[PDB]
Amino acid sequence: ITIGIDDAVIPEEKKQYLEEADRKLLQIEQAYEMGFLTDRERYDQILQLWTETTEKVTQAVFKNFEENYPFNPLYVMAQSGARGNPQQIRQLCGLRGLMQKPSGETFEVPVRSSFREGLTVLEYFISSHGARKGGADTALRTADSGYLTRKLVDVTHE
Amino acid sequence: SMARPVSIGEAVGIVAAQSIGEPGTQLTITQGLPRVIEL
Amino acid sequence: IEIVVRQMMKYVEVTDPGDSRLLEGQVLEKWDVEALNERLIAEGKTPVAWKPLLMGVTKSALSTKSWLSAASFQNTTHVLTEAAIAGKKDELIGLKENVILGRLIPAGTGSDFVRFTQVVDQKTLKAIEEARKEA
Amino acid sequence: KEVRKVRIALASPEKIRSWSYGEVEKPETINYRTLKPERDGLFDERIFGPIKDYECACGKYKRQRFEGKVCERCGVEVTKSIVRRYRMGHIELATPAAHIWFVK
Amino acid sequence: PVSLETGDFIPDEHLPSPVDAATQSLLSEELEKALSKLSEREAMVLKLRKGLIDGREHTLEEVGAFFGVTRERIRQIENKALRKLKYHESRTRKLRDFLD
Amino acid sequence: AEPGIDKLFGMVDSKYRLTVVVAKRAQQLLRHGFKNTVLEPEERPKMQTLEGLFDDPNAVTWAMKELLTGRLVFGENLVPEDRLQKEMERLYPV
Amino acid sequence: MEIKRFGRIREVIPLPPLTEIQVESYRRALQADVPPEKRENVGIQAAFRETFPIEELVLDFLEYRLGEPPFPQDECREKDLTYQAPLYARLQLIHKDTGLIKEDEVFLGHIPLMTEDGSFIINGADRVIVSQIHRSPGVYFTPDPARPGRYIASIIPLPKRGPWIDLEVEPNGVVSMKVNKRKFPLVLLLRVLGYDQETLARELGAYGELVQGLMDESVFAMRPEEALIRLFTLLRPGDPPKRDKAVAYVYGLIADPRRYDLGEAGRYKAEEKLGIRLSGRTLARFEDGEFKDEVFLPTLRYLFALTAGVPGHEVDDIDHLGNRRIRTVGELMTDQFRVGLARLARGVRERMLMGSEDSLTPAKLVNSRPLEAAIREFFSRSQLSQFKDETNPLSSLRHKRRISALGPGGLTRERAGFDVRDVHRTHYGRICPVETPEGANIGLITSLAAYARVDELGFIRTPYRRVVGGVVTDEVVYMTATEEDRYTIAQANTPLEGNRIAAERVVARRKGEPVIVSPEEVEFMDVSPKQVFSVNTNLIPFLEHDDANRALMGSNMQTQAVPLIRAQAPVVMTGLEERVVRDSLAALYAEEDGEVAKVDGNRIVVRYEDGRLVEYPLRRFYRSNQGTALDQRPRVVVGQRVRKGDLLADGPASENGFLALGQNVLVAIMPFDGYNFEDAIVISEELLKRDFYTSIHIERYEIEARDTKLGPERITRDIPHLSEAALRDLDEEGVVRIGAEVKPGDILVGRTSFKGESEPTPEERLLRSIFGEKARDVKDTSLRVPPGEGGIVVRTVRLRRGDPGVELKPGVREVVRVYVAQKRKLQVGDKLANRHGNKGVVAKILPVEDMPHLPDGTPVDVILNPLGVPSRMNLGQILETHLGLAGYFLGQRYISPIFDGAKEPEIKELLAQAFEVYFGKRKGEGFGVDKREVEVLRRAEKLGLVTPGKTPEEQLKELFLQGKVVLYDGRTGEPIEGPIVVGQMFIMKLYHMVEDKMHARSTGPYSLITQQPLGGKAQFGGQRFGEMEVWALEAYGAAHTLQEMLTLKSDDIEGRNAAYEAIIKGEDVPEPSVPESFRVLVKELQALALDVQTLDEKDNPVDIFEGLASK
Amino acid sequence: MVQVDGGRFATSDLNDLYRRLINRNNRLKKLLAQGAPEIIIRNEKRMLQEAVDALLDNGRRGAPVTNPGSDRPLRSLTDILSGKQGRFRQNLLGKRVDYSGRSVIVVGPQLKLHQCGLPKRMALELFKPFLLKKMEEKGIAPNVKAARRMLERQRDIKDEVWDALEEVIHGKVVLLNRAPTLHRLGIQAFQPVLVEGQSIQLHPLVCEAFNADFDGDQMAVHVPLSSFAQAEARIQMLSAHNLLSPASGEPLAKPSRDIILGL
DNA sequence: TATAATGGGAGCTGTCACGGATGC
DNA sequence: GCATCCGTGA
Ligand SMILES: [Mg+2]
Ligand SMILES: [Zn+2]
Repeated sequence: ITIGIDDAVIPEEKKQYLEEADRKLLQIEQAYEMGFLTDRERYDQILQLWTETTEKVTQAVFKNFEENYPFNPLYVMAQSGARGNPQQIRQLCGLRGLMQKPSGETFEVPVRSSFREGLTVLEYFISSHGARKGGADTALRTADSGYLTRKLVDVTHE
Repeated sequence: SMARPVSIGEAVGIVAAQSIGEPGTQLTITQGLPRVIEL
Repeated sequence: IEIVVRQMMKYVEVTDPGDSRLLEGQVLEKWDVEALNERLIAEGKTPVAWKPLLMGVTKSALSTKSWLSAASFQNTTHVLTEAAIAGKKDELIGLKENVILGRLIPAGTGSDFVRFTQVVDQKTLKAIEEARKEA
Repeated sequence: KEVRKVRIALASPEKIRSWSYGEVEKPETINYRTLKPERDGLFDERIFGPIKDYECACGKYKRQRFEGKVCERCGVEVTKSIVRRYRMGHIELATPAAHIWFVK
Repeated sequence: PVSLETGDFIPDEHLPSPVDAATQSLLSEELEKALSKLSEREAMVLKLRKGLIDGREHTLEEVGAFFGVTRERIRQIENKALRKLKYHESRTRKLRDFLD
Repeated sequence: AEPGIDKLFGMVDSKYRLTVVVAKRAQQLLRHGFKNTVLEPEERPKMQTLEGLFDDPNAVTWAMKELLTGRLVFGENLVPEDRLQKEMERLYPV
Repeated sequence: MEIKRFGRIREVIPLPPLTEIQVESYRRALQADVPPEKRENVGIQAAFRETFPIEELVLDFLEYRLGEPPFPQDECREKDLTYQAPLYARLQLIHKDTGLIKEDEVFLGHIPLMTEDGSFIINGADRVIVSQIHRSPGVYFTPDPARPGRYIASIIPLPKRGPWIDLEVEPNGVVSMKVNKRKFPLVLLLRVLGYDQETLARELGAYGELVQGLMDESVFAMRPEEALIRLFTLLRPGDPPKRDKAVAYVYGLIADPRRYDLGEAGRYKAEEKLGIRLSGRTLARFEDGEFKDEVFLPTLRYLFALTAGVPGHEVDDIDHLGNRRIRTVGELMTDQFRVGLARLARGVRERMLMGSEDSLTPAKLVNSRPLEAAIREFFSRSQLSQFKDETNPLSSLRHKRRISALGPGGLTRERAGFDVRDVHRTHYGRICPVETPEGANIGLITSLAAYARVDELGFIRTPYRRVVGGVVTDEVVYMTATEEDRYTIAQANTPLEGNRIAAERVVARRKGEPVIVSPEEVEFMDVSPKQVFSVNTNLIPFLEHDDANRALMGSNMQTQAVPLIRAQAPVVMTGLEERVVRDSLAALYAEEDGEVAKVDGNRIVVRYEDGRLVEYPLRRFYRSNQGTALDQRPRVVVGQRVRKGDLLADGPASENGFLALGQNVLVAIMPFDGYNFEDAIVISEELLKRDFYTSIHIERYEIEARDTKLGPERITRDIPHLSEAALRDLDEEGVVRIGAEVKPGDILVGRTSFKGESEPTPEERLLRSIFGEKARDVKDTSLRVPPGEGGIVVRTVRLRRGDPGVELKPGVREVVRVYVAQKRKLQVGDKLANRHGNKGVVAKILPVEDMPHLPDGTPVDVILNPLGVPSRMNLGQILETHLGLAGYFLGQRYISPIFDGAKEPEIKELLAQAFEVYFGKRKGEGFGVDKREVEVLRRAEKLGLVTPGKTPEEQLKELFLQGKVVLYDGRTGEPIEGPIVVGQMFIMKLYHMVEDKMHARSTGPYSLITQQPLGGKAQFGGQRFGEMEVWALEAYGAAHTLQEMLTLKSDDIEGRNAAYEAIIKGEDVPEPSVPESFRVLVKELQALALDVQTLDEKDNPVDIFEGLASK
Repeated sequence: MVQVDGGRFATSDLNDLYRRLINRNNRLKKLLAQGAPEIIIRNEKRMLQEAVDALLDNGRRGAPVTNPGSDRPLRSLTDILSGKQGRFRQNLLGKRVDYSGRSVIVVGPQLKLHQCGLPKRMALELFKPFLLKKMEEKGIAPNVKAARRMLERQRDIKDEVWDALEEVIHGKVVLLNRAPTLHRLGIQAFQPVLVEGQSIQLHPLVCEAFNADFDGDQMAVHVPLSSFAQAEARIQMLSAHNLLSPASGEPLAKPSRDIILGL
């Protein structure tokens, strides 16, 4: 058991799903420019589209792994429960996915790159917001967890 | 922990408090830890 | 969670005093008002009419009978003043009290249930038996 | 006897004086030269007990053959110095002052 | 002076450590063990003279008047007691380690 | 895990009672210098030194094994404390 | 060796000087090189100009000057002094009545000088002033959280420069102003400014319903005088409304430049936002006897305009980097200097009253003490003044580029939520999104970007290349975020033929938002990806292949790298590892062209073109703040011709001018016997054999002999009751000899201190009588080696009293320092990490024969577990390993820039070229494929790694291109059942080491009051058993263990003594007693006049003090 | 009021508070004895109340009294009793304890579930009194004092004392703890196995309970003294004796990572 | 020990929640 | 009956 850069296997289905999502995106933009749907509905439709796309490429990764390379290290570690989960593997092989603004709002454009392909400085910068927000969330969470724990201990101790 | 009837003298309250508390740092479409404290 | 919630429901509020010395709106433990009510109802006196009262863990922990636990939790000044005024006695029921005092906690090997257990070998047991049989 | 209950209650001025081994009349702590405690001060040995075990200030009675004996010279009882963690002093106020705990 | 709260890093030099107290206890016990190798009289002379009893060191006239002998006699038996102590010490080498 | 810990947990109505029993027995063995033991010379717990096998200095192991044998009687109010102490001191001087 | 660099991106500009944020700031603050008459009004000059003239006799300021440092930096470090320069001020005391003028230059004390590298030396210790990010002064408009359709206007000046005025529109309709928690109608203040209903009506009348809310008849009825008195009555209740007092207070609160200062940046921001011009930094003026408005009316107008919905008026983003600025060293120091100067001014004004009103000189009138006290306070006890991190040059370099939101006049950690911690869209090119601490400080402590630089106003700017038409110029423009939002900025990787954009569609940014744009729409373009990330972050190769959370740890841990004796630059670099060694001044270079005259270990002598002979001393084995040895070694030889900027000596943690934070090792990624389980690491003993990861560490010990009332402390070789074996390595003076090996318990410095007077116990009387030996007058206080420490003594420094050039603190006769060094080999428990955030402690060291090895017989070095890779999502280490294998067999290193890298195909190429050398050698040597290689190939083609039917060599090459090789288990000899990734990885030994962290205690020192054990390793303290540990023992139900923790093991005196005695006697431990800290609790409750009684079952009092506290 | 290492003096804030109180009190008594006007007496009494307040609880009412040249509020009795650093939480509900140690954890695969790798020196210091007793039993030292003075210097330590140490710790267990302790399994009992090196070796299966990994985490060792404490640890607190979560009832120590992967 | 002199100066600001008492 | 400040806690 080892890990090479090729052990993260980009499915052939990826490009297909991406192109489909692209033409769908174009259709939505066209539907917007003709004044059929508002900015809100357009944004929501784009987000939903990219979410479903993400699910599709994930399933593509795991199906390709199951059928073609059943002993693939990432696949084995994920399946056995030794390490990793479908989403992280998806980030390694399929797309990184949608990222959110500091305001919680999600960017219309997703990160099409994987960690095996490597990201672009703009994509990396976009992801950094989420990462930072996560770290801050954790740090701020531990304290409240401890305080609550102590409250419970004090009320239940006798 | 022993999968058998609890021994008399076991401190229940502390085990309860700890059992609820320990996963707390893991709590994250979800209300989460603030909801827990709210309750 | 049922344990904690159980500690949350611990208190009740008096709707009517009945024949007791309690006051309307006064808050006290359910156990105490039930003992009081069974003492009054066996005395042939009008029992206390009360109401279930739910308070959060912090208030419930600060409302405990032990003033050592309450003082070691939070609001030390408030707790200690009310306790000193009341001339409260801490019966050392809980764990925190005995921890502060540095005694043996009333749990595990410190539980009165398992604490007084004795151990003896059959030889000594029989010798003592014969000793007590000759008296 | 074994400890069972622990009681807390308000302390009367008479009780506070009953605890006290003497009144501290001076803000002084220790002497700026000898480093020994000042008399009627916060660190005074006449009030709170001896600095050294079974030995008075001036050193007239230096051993345990005298215990409970208060020296006539320095006025320091000869006992275990551990009592300096125990014995209370007091300060008599010219005017009554409210305990802030029962006010604020 | 400077404020202590600026105190948790400051050791207590006054109270004896467990090691020191244990050493003093073993010292007293070993001393009694060595004094048991004398007669009760010549041991009592040393105990009275060095202040192990009553805390005060008694003069030769006081120990002599207590036992009912001459001060020369009490000084002499004190000397022979100390001598037997020195011999027993040279032999067993027990009390050397307490000399620091 | 401690050898035969499950049977030991089976002996008592509460695990803490087991703990109390083992501890008290171990204190008995320590105070009386193991010569009050219910174990036969071949049942004695052994320890490997550079010299060879010696008696296990650990009184708790001894107490647990003794407990496993069934030659120990435990419970509450078996005998007044002073009487037990003095009788044990009579049978096994210190 | 050969260095092959990749990437197509050509940066038009080099990285700016990295320490400039410190150096240029302080330089601008002091103006020491500027002739006094030519000094601009800033910094120290601004402080003097702001404080003076002191009006009351009139004392005025002329000019100041800074002399030369009394001592060099090294000597300051040696003698525990401060590197500083004397500050003199020429003052002329003028009597306006007489006309009398007495002029003199007064000495105001010293000011700390900054070293070349941007740090300070305070009391012998190297320190760094961290820049502080805060909200920029100005006028902001933020949405009122309560009333949605309403807004809050906030006027913010500099910290401690005066109050925050809040303009708000109340529900009743009247406009309210808030100062010092007090709220009053703004109309009154407007009347004080001299405004009339006519002027307000015509000015603000455009916005319909608000002006009527501004209208109050009673206010306009009274003149500005009565309105002023009224306002003073509103602000200052109980204070008699004397007119002069009202004028003084109101002027002092608003118009006073002395008491009230908006930033120069605040001034600019106000002028820009409101669209006005300020005559000064104050909200108003006192002119011709009355008050004249500056700020308030434009802000009120803007507020009403924003509320009305008038186009062109926006709410402000306070997290925007246009609204947030940076206070550098110069500004903080200038602030504290201004405070001290103000206090000195108070002293002066007080001195102008007492004494003789006739004869006075500037010297008599000025007490410098408050100023000295202020500056010293700042450089010593401030939060922004931090102990310098010297661990490696990059440590300090990063430390100087730190940006903190904490400190005086800044956020509390608990005051900081998500918003402050977040990465703003304006952080691009300015504040690194990657490198921030992992913990509570996350987002509060940050790092300056590589190309980022702070302007004169305090805002961070980032460079952008101008694009005119479709052509990209070479001119760069540094922009503030506010200015950045104005244009459309293309990415740095956008395709280029010559200076023209080669793409039909480019990726750009508009207000931070990503957008696809045509080349005609491209106004500017990024300079380089490097500008997005900090220095440490830019040192991580294949950064685009690493998850941000792990890259954070990579950055952070690069700072923790220990300098190694054999330290070498990484085989895969980012190209920044040279410049970093340049800007951090550890490494030595040649000033001009010339020939090296002399080469020694101690020094290097160079003869330049000028003919002048310059001698450079080398720092050898100098102890840094963290104990890591800072030492320079010569990289040149006698007679070698060198140019300008050529390397002379290599600094600590640098190899031939390149940054070396660790070593390149041969790593195999594979699980090994659970020894690498959970991030643990297995290493080869070969590493210890060839001294890889071996580092020198120096510790400094210190002792003082002082004067006592019981007699002097003496440092001597005569120590009571000690043998010669103990005194062996001590010289005649009592100091340990240089070169001796000291272990725990050994004596570094002999010392004797007169015993405290005590009566010997009867036991001691009898003992003394028995052995016939008098008790010595002195006791052994000698400084000894602490447990777990030791080494070879490399230095001794002795400073006595009466000897020339030295004066100690009062009472101290002498001081002795002993410097002890040790050579630390890598060992189990030491922490290793790579640049990608993979960190682990070494859990096993195997012999060479147990190590997995290549078929040619070459064993690996480090064995990493692959389980660390997928969850952590850092793939950069993998690629680094592959290219490291290629570089291993090709005998070469590489430069892969950030985000413009070496990509997969090129690495495949290099790997092929490597395989030719790895295999073709074997085939030429007369060896065919191994049987085990055949089996491994069978399983590999079962895995789908190699195409079936090809020759063994073709399949082995197919594996090699995947970076995988055949590996034989050293124990069995049998191969691993599959091909394993093996290659060269750059791994560092982190500052966290077991030798430092291992601690154990039986019994030891106890605290004074609580009588509980002390804490920390240095004090030989015990481990803290807290509330949570008590909860653990309780939940377990172990009563006696817990009681042992609460009593016998801590704070129970009788209990612990009896326990130790029982254990050493072989007895079982005795029943515990009352904890002393409970007694302390009781007595502390008694001092609060609360009686605490311990009672029995009979409710009868129980005395735990045992009659000692009762009369 | 105590003299520190450097001959300098350090003192508690309670002293300065008491001095304030006494000075204002005495000045009050003198002002009364001299028959001062009602204004002065009023002011003095008010200052006396302010003083008593400052003594008992500082900052409670009005501006907190600070030492000259400092913004740091003095520490009153209330500030000593309450708070996270207060007497109760800091010194009562928890304490720093003797017979304890700390070090960096490393994974022993070879350990049985009930075992932990314990560095020689650590155990030598932790079990030190027992070691003194054993050394006095055997011929290593004349007595306890000699043995301790022998162990004081590291170069005076021979090879027999290690064997004696092995005799000492046999059958006994130690408690390993990792912060934060989030449940009762944050502390567990293990049979110590003396190992060369400065690192504590921890069994893999318990890593999930402590939430411990090998990236540089550290643990603390505690040595239960009495036969009672030792019985508690060996029975109730032993690692092999708790295999299931007290929370969910599910298995706590179970195959993970490498183990699962291999199987 | 004797000209006469007669109300003080810093605050300092991006936390969250419920328990009071006020008191709008 | 409901808005208005303050006090204590990590
Ligand atoms: Mg960890
Ligand atoms: Zn006396």
